[PDB]
Amino acid sequence: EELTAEEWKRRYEKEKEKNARLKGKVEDLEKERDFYFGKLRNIELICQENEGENDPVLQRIVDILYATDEGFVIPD
Amino acid sequence: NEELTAEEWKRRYEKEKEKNARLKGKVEDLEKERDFYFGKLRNIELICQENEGENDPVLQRIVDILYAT
Repeated sequence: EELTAEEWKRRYEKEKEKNARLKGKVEDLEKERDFYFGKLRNIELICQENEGENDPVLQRIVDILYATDEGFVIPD
Repeated sequence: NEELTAEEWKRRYEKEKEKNARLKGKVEDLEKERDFYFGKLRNIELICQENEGENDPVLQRIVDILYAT
């Protein structure tokens, strides 16, 4: 059956509310993502600062830092 | 005049639906990135904990990073 103006309006409004919620969620996740990335960069800096120490535990941390999303350690 | 027609509301609905499909893609991408970085930090925290019986100051700075708000 063919929808009325009111029925399309209700669908539009439902989507608009959804849109506001998604914007809030994407902005929250963006913030948390950058937060964690900043931590990781700071830890990378601490490691580099202490690289003249050839510490194996620091090397384990570096390997965690450089693991790809496929699970392989590739520096940079 | 002032009231929108069925076709005009339909158009707005379709445009908003398309926007929401895009935002859902972005949410899921960001969720994956977030989990990726969070998992690295949890791994690093573990390495620091395994090694706390060293009183290494540098590990303490890393832990300070980990717990900063």
